[PDB]
Amino acid sequence: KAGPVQVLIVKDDHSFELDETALNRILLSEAVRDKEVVAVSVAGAFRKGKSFLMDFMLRYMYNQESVDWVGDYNEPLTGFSWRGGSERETTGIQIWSEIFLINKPDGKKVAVLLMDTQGTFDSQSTLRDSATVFALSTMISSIQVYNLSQNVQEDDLQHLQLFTEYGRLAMEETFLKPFQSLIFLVRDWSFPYEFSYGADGGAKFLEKRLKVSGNQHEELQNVRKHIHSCFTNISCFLLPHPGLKVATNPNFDGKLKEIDDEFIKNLKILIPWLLSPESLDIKEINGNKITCRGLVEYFKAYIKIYQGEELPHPKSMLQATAEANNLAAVATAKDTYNKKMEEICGGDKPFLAPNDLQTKHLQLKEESVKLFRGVKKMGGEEFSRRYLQQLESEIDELYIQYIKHNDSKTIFHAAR
Amino acid sequence: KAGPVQVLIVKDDHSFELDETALNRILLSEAVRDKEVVAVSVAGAFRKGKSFLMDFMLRYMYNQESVDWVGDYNEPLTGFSWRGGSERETTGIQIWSEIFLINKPDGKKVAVLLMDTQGTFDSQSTLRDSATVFALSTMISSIQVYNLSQNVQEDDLQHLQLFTEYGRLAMEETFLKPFQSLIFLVRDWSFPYEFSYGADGGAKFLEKRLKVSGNQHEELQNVRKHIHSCFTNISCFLLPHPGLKVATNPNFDGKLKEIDDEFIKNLKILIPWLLSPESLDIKEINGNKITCRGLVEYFKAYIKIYQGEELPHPKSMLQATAEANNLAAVATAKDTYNKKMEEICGGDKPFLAPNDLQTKHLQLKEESVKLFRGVKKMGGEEFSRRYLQQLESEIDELYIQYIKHNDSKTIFHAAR
Ligand SMILES: Nc1nc2c(ncn2[C@@H]2O[C@H](COP(=O)(O)OP(=O)(O)NP(=O)(O)O)[C@@H](O)[C@H]2O)c(=O)[nH]1
Ligand SMILES: Nc1nc2c(ncn2[C@@H]2O[C@H](COP(=O)(O)OP(=O)(O)NP(=O)(O)O)[C@@H](O)[C@H]2O)c(=O)[nH]1
Ligand SMILES: [Mg+2]
Ligand SMILES: [Mg+2]
Repeated sequence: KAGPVQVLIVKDDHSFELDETALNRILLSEAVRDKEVVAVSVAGAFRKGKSFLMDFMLRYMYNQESVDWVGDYNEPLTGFSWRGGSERETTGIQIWSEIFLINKPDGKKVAVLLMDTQGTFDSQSTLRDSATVFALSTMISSIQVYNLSQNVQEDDLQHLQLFTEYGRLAMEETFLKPFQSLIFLVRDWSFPYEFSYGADGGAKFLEKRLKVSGNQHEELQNVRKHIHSCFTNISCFLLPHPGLKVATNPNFDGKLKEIDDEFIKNLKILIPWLLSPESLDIKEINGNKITCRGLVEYFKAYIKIYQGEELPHPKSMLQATAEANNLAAVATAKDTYNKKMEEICGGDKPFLAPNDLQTKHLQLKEESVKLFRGVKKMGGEEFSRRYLQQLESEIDELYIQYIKHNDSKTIFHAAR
Repeated sequence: KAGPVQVLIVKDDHSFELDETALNRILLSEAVRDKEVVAVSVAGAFRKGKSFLMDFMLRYMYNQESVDWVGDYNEPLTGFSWRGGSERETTGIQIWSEIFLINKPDGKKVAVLLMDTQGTFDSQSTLRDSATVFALSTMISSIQVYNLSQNVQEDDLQHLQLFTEYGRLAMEETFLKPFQSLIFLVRDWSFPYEFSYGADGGAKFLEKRLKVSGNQHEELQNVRKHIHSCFTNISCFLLPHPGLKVATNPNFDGKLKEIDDEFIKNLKILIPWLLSPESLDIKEINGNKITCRGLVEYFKAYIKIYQGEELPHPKSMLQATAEANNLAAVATAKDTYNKKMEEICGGDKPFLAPNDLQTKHLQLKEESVKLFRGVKKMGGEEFSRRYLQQLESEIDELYIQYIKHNDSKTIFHAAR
């Protein structure tokens, strides 16, 4: 039987494991190992219908030849596990056990892999957990459907920038863009009168939101430039709300009869738009098309980097900004102390009596501390505590180095 | 005639102006100026129905004595300006021109003020813009309604942490908690079968979601502790979806007949739950009750700080993390160079011929530069560049100080 397979597992201690046995069983089988691969992923915030969408992609993948691939209207939606409720469902990364072999309009036979991912910003996950899942799914997929609710907000762009930057760090250097197709899929688009449901309205909507212009503030420009530089092809699809039954009914199990017809109409456009043979983007790494065996080799290698400690840790705004503020303030403070001591006992300055040098040092040290205490920082004195002690500990070291210099110039005259 | 008044203006260059004349005209009037004040605010992501909600608060405020204050089912919703479309409507902060005078059950007559705010994360706003509006509405309000769509995600908690932290920085030091009542208002709650609509289901949902435990990762703990430490009273209300007409219909103008009965039923509970006489939290700053007169003074004082450059700038995850990584790497790299030069030309060391010292310095500088280059940082080499040049420029300054120490020990012997 075909089924979902857990491939990347996120542990309770926030570490990550790759099930290589399971991965090899699927992608290294003789029928597919040497086929060029198309990898489709859906990712984004938790509880927003990723698995559900992905299960409709499955119906299409199996029954694409039929005009009614969308399914019997009384049949439940199965595959990757999905359900209602406010608690996250999908964890780590899972792939469908059956790799699809599809013929492209070029006579080419390709392997199609489907990837479902753990939602970002659930309440048991560190930012590192979420970033790793998102990054890994982006580096591996050739088509990434970035799933969003109702609108494309500035915080959505910021997250994407962060998560994709985390992906870039783990990759070999290239002048080419790191990734290929990105789709901003907007669920519950509420304004068809302004931008139509689907790809055309979506495209117009996205071009307005990702626009970079001369008078746009750099912070706004930069997050946008980052996204443009990452992906070869960027598109947007606006999907209508599927109706409150889909949203609210604890008994709903996916029967098309319970889904609003305008949603079904746009869904039938969306899936082939993603996944028809003419649309299947072959995975390229470093500008080279990759086979299923090669994809397994990049997957192992990338995971290894995220399991290690070479990468910087992803951090929240408060945490990262607090660190930045403190580090910068320690540097100014120390550097102020250091310039001033140079005027007292630099190499071109005379011997100073050690009692007087200690008095000037205490003066100068204190000025640097008061200087540091006085700079406002995220998040206040509490967070600063360990940095202030570092500042003092580091100034004392400089002072010790100055003492040695001063002592090498010592003058003593015997006198009654 | 009562109406909305623009009180805080955000300019196109991202600066802030207070309309004091307008503020004084409203809050310094002889009837209200000396009355203890209750300030109600709504804040959160743009396009989520903040103003719409507030206009229902206005209906309750005018008609609280009637059981049917919610209105005639054909009456359009007016007051603060609201509409559909994906582009933000409300900018800055506006207050209702009419201050409501209400008698509390203890016989006190208090003044009630309403605040509508510019939504966060729109595509024309810097993070500082958003942070400033949210912070200011929180510092001024005694009741802050934190408006969320569908769920409370880890990113929502993070935004709230940052924004409230930005507010604390502008405030006087105190052992008391900086703020009073916070309401997590969840719009379009989809799981009444799990947690009931309203305050009781919200309270249970929020206690699960804001819970701090021993085995929870510090990052999850810290965002929670911060929120507990900021607010005196924290509550949650789960609100049903108002129906797709309200969400989707460009002609909808607020008539209750077009709004789902379950939403209306719950709306009728929510507003008095927020704003009934027994519920009206009198504004306290530093543990002291504030009059309308006093509030205007704090509003002016806080604004000055946000107009200045005393505060740290709010930054995105990538911007702050990139800076932290770079600052930290420059300090290690410089510190490595510095220790090594100490073994060569500290005060306890012999004279070294300047040609040889230069050779040692170049060796050492290069080692520190590689050390810096080898550390992976967000986001890569481009961003690291201004820092690397600073690193080289700062090492050269150190070298210049060492040259002087060394020259002070010079040995020259004349010999044929
Ligand atoms: N409002 C809305 N709800 C949807 C939509 N599609 C699916 N849902 C509902 O979303 C709920 C969760 O779906 P699911 O696919 O499990 O979401 P997920 O993104 O995979 N969740 P997780 O990140 O926890 O795996 C279900 O009750 C489903 O009916 C949509 O377009 N809009
Ligand atoms: N889904 C949903 N839509 C709602 C709800 N309440 C109001 N709306 C719709 O949301 C839209 C925006 O309402 P509005 O009050 O202007 O929102 P806002 O949060 O003040 N927006 P802004 O930040 O741009 O000023 C309107 O079309 C309104 O009908 C709700 O609970 N759920
Ligand atoms: Mg899922
Ligand atoms: Mg508004």
